[PDB]
Amino acid sequence: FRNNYDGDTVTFSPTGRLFQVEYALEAIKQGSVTVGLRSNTHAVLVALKRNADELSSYQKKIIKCDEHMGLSLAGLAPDARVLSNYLRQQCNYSSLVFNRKLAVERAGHLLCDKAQKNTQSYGGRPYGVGLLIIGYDKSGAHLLEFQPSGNVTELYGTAIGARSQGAKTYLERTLDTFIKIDGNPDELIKAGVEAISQSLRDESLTVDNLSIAIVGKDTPFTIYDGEAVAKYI
Amino acid sequence: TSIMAVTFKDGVILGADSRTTTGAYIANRVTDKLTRVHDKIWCCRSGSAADTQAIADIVQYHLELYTSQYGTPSTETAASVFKELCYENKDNLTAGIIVAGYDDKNKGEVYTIPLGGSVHKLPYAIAGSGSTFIYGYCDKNFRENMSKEETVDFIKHSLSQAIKWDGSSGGVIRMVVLTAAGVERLIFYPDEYEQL
Amino acid sequence: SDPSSINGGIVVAMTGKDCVAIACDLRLGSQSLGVSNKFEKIFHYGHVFLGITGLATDVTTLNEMFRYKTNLYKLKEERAIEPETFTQLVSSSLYERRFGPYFVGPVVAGINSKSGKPFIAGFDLIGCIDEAKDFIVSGTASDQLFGMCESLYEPNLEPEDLFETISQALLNAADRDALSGWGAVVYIIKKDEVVKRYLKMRQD
Amino acid sequence: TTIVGVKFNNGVVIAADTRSTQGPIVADKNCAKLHRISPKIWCAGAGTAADTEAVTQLIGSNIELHSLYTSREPRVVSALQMLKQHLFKYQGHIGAYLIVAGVDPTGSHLFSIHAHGSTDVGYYLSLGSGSLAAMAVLESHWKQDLTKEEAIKLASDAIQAGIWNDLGSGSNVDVCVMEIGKDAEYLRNYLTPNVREEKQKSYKFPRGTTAVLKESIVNICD
Amino acid sequence: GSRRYDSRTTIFSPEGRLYQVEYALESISHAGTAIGIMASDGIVLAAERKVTSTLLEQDTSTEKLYKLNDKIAVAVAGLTADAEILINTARIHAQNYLKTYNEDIPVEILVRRLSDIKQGYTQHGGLRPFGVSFIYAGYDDRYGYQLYTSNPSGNYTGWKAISVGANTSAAQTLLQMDYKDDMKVDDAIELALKTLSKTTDSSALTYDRLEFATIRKGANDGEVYQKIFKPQEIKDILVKTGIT
Amino acid sequence: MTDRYSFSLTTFSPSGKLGQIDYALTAVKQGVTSLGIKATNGVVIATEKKSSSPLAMSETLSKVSLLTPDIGAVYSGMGPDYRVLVDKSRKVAHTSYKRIYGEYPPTKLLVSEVAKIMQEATQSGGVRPFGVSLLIAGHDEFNGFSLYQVDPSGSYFPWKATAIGKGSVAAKTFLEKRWNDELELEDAIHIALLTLKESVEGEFNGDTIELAIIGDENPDLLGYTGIPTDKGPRFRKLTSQEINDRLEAL
Amino acid sequence: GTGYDLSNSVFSPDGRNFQVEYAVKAVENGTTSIGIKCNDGVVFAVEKLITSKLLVPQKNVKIQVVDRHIGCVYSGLIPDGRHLVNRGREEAASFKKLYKTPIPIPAFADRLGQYVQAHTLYNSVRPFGVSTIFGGVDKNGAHLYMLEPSGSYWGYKGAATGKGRQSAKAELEKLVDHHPEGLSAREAVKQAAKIIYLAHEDNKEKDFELEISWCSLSETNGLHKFVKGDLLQEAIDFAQKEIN
Amino acid sequence: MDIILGIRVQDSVILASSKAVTRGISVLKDSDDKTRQLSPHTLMSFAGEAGDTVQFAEYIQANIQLYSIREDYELSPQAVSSFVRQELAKSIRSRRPYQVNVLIGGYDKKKNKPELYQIDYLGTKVELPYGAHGYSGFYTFSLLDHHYRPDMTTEEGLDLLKLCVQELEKRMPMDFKGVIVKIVDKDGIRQVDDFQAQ
Amino acid sequence: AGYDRHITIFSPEGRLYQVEYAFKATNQTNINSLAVRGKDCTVVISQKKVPDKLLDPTTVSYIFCISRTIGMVVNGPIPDARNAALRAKAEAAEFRYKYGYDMPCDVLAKRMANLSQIYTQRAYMRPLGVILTFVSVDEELGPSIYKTDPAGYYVGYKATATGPKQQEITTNLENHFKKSKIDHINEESWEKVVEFAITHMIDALGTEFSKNDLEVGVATKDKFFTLSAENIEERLVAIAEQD
Repeated sequence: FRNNYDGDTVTFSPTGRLFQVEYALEAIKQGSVTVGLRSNTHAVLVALKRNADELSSYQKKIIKCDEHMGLSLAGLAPDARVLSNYLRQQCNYSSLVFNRKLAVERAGHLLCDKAQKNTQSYGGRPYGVGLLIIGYDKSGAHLLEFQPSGNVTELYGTAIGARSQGAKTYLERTLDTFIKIDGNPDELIKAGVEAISQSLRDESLTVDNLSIAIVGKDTPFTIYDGEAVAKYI
Repeated sequence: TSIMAVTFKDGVILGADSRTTTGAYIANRVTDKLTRVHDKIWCCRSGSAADTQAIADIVQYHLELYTSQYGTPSTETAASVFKELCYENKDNLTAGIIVAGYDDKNKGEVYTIPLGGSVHKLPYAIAGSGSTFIYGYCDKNFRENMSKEETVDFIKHSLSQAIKWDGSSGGVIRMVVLTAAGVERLIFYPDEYEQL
Repeated sequence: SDPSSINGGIVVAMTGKDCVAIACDLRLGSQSLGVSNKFEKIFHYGHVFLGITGLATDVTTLNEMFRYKTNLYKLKEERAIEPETFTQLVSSSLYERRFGPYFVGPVVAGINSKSGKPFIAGFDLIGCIDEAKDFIVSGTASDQLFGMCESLYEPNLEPEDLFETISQALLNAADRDALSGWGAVVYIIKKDEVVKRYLKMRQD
Repeated sequence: TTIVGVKFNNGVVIAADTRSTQGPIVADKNCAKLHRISPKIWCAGAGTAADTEAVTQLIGSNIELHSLYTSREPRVVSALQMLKQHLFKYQGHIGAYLIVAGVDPTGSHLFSIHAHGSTDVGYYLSLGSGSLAAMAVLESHWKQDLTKEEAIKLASDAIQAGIWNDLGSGSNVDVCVMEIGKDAEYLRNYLTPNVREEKQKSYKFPRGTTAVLKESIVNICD
Repeated sequence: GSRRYDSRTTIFSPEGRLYQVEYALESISHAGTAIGIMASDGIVLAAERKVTSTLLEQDTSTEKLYKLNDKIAVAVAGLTADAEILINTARIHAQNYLKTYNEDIPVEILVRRLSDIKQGYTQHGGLRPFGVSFIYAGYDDRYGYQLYTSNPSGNYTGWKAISVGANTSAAQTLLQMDYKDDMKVDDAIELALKTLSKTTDSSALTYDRLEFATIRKGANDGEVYQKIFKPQEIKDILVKTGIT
Repeated sequence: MTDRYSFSLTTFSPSGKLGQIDYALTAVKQGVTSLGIKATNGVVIATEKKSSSPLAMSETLSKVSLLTPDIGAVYSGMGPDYRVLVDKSRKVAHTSYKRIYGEYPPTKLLVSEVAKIMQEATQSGGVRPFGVSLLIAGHDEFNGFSLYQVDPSGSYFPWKATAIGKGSVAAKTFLEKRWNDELELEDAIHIALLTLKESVEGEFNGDTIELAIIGDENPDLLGYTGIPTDKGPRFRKLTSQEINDRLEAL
Repeated sequence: GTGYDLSNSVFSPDGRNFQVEYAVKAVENGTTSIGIKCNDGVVFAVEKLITSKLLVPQKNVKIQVVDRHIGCVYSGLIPDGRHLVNRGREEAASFKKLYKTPIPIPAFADRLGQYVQAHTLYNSVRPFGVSTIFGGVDKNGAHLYMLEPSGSYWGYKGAATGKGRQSAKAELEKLVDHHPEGLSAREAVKQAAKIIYLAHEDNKEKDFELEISWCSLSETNGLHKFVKGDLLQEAIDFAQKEIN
Repeated sequence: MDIILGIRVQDSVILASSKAVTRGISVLKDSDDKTRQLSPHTLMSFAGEAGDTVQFAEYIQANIQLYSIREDYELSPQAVSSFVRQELAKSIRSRRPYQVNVLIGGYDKKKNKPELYQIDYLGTKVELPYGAHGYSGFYTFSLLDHHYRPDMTTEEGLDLLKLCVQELEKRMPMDFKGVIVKIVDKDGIRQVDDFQAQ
Repeated sequence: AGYDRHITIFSPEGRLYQVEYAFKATNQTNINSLAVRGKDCTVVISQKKVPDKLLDPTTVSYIFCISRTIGMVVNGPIPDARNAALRAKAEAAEFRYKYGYDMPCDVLAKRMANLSQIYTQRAYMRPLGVILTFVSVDEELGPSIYKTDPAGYYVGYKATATGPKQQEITTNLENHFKKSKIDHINEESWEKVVEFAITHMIDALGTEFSKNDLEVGVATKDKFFTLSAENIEERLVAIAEQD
């Protein structure tokens, strides 16, 4: 079975699966955990940076795409770079040509369409990375989950990566609670850190290990690392 | 060259002179400037003969393929193809085309595509060097919903004048009647229209 | 300015009785300055002869080109090209550069090895074939040559006679042209042999 | 150049003079301006010589190949469509003006084509610097329903108007008749009204007249 | 994708060999034998026509000896069609060289170019190599008489006498046995015919099954002459040497 | 999309064979028999019109094609491959020869052109060799009459007479017996008809046979008159009638 | 042998293209969606599985519009569906640009048709993992279509695909019989909401979200518009009622 | 223009080339060597457009040298000039032609005879006893047409040049700052460092 | 090795399996069709089968109008059939444009056949699993029927049939012609020719037809058109009053 239908993306299995795409998804899981949640005024990204050695850094997992948009990555870093960069251009284009900030919903459509291309043509490989996009546009706070399959979804909150299932259940519970953390950033963040810890196990989120990013009504997407997050550990 | 297309109660009529010149010499005195792009969509050509013939030929091609796939095209669509060619290649074309077609729903329709490549839908349209001389007359004598016989007269008189003053025009006056009845070819010789 | 008048030169060809003659001058100058007195303008590929007047660089380029084409032709065809055929090759080769021509005026002369018939032809710079039975002229002194030929020519001349006629046609025309002369060479061609003589002419 | 085309009750005929010129000098006193596009489709061309020649052969080539592909006789309208689209493409830079005629499975046809790619249809046509002299004649004698012999006369006369009245035309008259049922008949030098009178003297030179400096045999054999 | 049907014709075997070349050579080994012997006054090219019939037109035929230039000719062993492709491009290179330098192309220069083309299909492109081996017989004013040989690999070398095609090992030994530096064209002509005669996979060595050519500098002249023997000429020389 | 078959589909096997060329030949072996005989003043090529249904019109299917007015071809193998080959051949005759020299190509060269086309379908990326063998008969001023056979490998050879297809072996033998360098065109036409009869199971007449010749010029098939040098095509396909007449003298 | 199912353009011994068939599997495994043609327009509706409470309601839209009069809905690999619409969108713009008039539904159908069929011709591309239901109102009526991964498509009175295509089709067939005079835009909108609810049983495990859109010459002026608020609730209830 | 002279005597070829390099109103250099050695026995002098001049020369130099190493052989002067002509002949019909005129003088070791080639930027080649490019030719052709004999020794050749160079200094409007002379014979190429007063 | 069954290369026996399998696909729709020549027209009958009740019957067809004069009926899957139709239309339009006259039926066939022959030799393009029957009343050849297959083969018929039960229809027709001794239906009106066609279609298939079981196309001088449910019904009633 599978072994004969997983040689490349252009092949369908007898049941209708695209194993290469599936194996790509498998790289997301092996990736460190990250979480995103939004109220009606803000949206927050809390990502757990992973380290190789105790002599190595905790590889950055949050990329800014424009003053009003950003995302967190879980999987192959290079692929996130490629994709984030593409998004940065789409945002830029929208501004320069139409003097309009790119709708988060539309950024999602662009990401889906770009990924889909690497799953129908010979030679290419799917993207091996998951993305969580947050942003404040002409219709408020937004949170998007991007899967290499090409499937992009808008949620109130969510998480991806290893043990990501913990945070996701926690948020599926805390829903009614954080969704109302309007006007208060520090609360939405804390609410996020309390979701990300729901997927810990190995250690505890240190200072040079925690990474948070936020955007909203009067907050240009910004990223906090280290001392900046100390007050959240 | 003097050409015109007039919409009336039962459809539409296209008329033209039959003179093509290269300088003061009349290369052809029995020219047929009334070209068929489709069964019930014809056009009047003015300007570069080479250009208008080539343009027409390409349009006829497009409408023939259009028909193969989507049935009979509207007169508006025929106009859009001419327009697309004239506009897009404005720098290398010298064509003034009048497009006239007969629809069963829209009855008669006339579109004029001047030099720029812009499109104009009108009750009737006149074009060609001779047209300048009959702007006054045509404006004063045109009425909507005229009868076939009336319209054939309007065109016949107008063109006879255009031919009278413009040296680039002359020969015979050809016409094409487009109605639900089908297609009718008309011709009028000098001896008749000169003394109108 | 006019490429066909930078270097100067003339070529003429005539048909006789079972023979053909082709002659040219030896001048090669640059405007008024004469430079070479040995620049010949007649070449041959097998038994087919070609004379090229016009821009020197093109005269040379075309010869090299035709040597090239005739060589391959023989390797494939396994026989040397005939006047008629070569003429067609010249024509198409020239028109191939229709919008950036060679500034030459070619003349073909030879006898069909199969039918023994004499053959001469001329073309303009873009290749239009001018096939004449009597004579073909070309060069900066072409008007003079037309004058000489039209008068001094008569059918079926014999090799020794055609020679006298062609040489007098070339010689006297070249002398009414500031850009031609400075030497001259005539080719008398027959089925079995070909003689090449250098004429003695004014050196001014 | 002077070329004409005349339709007659059962076909069409085309004629042309035989003078070729470079500036005011006559280069060829008898060249053939009548070209065969296909066995029964002939073409008469004026304008840039090399152009009418090349364009004529090219389309002739394609017509032949098209004939073999479709297993049908070539149609004049096809030679007409190919010729014009080719000429148009070149914005008039290929100075070829032609009168194309012939008979095919659909009847007898007469057309004219200009270097820019525009085409005309008619019962009688003329092109060339002799165009007007000829057209004057045609506009004076043409009538509907001409017999093959009447057409040949009318055409032959039109080309003459050119020879005599136009400096760009002269020498002989060539004709080609295409009749709906038979083979096309080419009539090279159907008229030769300009034979040069015998020269007042002979200019044959006494051998030895020309001074030679060197001599030698040339190697033709490889 | 298509990667599934790709034979990867340009890869190395674990032993550092090129499969396709090796197999192409294997193909060449069943081709009619061709021999080239270089003497002091000329070169001789003899070849055995693989398969023939009574009805085969030998007059108009040629399948082993091709003229490249006027001073260079080749003997073929392998796919005739493949050979013709290379022959023609070879002929062009000669002409370019001429048109460029107004001098005939030196024999090795032409041989290297052709061999380089072959080497190409060996290292890139994913196409099969040419199933051809050539014996080049030429003359130039720098090395005079020369004999070369090239094969599918794109490798080429020079010889005094050499063979290609079928039974080369046998033919080479026989040649290495009776060749003498001071030889003469007529001698080589005979050596050549004998060699073929002893390696043929046929009953007898008749004229109808041969192609013969010599490149001499005909004393009464001073230039080089290529002669491609006609059926009749072969039949004679065949009897004379004593093979009737 | 995009042809990602940029590699050869025909390669050398360890044995030295080029499989696809071999198989293409096998395909030819199955094809209906066809032959060609060269006389002293003409050549004749003929084959069987194996109608694939009594409802089909055998005429709308010529196995014998004119390439130039003095060259004709016939085949054995996959008809479709032949059809496109004839097209390419007819065209190359112009593009590479008539348009350059103003005259149609001599038989050997045109054959050489066809052979080239076929050779390439043996090495170019992503293609299979042609499944046909051709017999091309023609005449040119400096080479007279000639007959050639072109194989899928791209190889071609000149013949006095030969046959390809189904019963080629048998037919080739029958030819060796009846051929001689003094045969007149009619003698060959006769011999041709005989050899072909052995390879035909059913009806043997002018409607089940296709035969053409390369002989004298037919000024009657020229289409026009007025040019002495133009005498007419040497290639002529025999009519169903002209065949039967010779069948009664069989 | 076997393996006829590993390359996309390959024909199996029985004349099939297994890769296309495998694509269908991916389609059948997807959400259910339908289309109902009425007397002057068409209605589209699709099931939207609520994977979790985190899915912002009403946000993740699925139905798409092409130009201004075409509505498209599909079952299977969503990304592939978007891809096909992007094409259709260009396909439509191109048509309008040249002919001025907005593209006729049938004409549009073949555009998608030809494009999809195209992805079954080469092994360098994968077939589409979606079945699409689309339609609209044009110069002469309303048209409903369904396109298969094979590129095959036909005009329908009612159409459905996805997990519960059978429940749906069953229902649809009833409607066709019990309304030989023609359903109405208002009617179809509710009827659709019901059929989605019924067909949701073959997935009754997860909760879903309804989504409808329509194009009616009278109700929307021939333009494609989504069913929202009141009219949506009214239809949601009409179903919620008959589900019991 | 600049002065470019070439003269073929009995067993050698002599090339005289002006030393001045002027741009505008200033004479920038007075020791310019308007020559390049293509091979041990082939020398090429050149004159023309400011940049094209050297660029072309060096380009041709590189090719000949590459040929020499590839074939381990020296191309005959005839062959080299044929190569150079073809280059110029290609150039003339290119986007921006090389505006350079050259004189190629070499000693053919196979024929044991010196050769002089004149080729202008159009690709016009011709072999001569003596040649020149530019306005110089207007004074030197008749000068040599008078004082020239084929059997002249290299020494007689240098005196013949001096005679030319003197005529040029007398009548030419420009100050070309003298010339540099070089001899090409069976023993290679050498430069006469004493012509500033020989 | 065994890949000689997946791509278009020769099998040791010299066969091209992919082309053979392509032929297999042409029967997938289980429809039969036949064409016959009138005195001055050409008729094509084809079974029309509409299984689903949800289908708009008016959109189900395997008969196409290629040009004002050419009609083509396909035997095989619809997506391939539509692909072939669009190409044929395109090809016919361009021909007229470039050559100045309507592309003849036989030529369009040869052209389409050639295109198919290419999918036979070049690997990356798969053959189309369809058989194309072209019809018209050529301005030079009169009534014409030309058919092409995945092999790239093509020929003209006096009449022909295609589909699963193709053989019974063929022998039926063969016999009728052995009898009539002529190569066509000696009828003046196409109405009677269409009837003849539908008639022999029944005799061979041993089945009765309703106005919605058939699909008819007629080619006449300067026009090829298809019949309506009613036009057919009228034809059915006519043959009803004879049996």
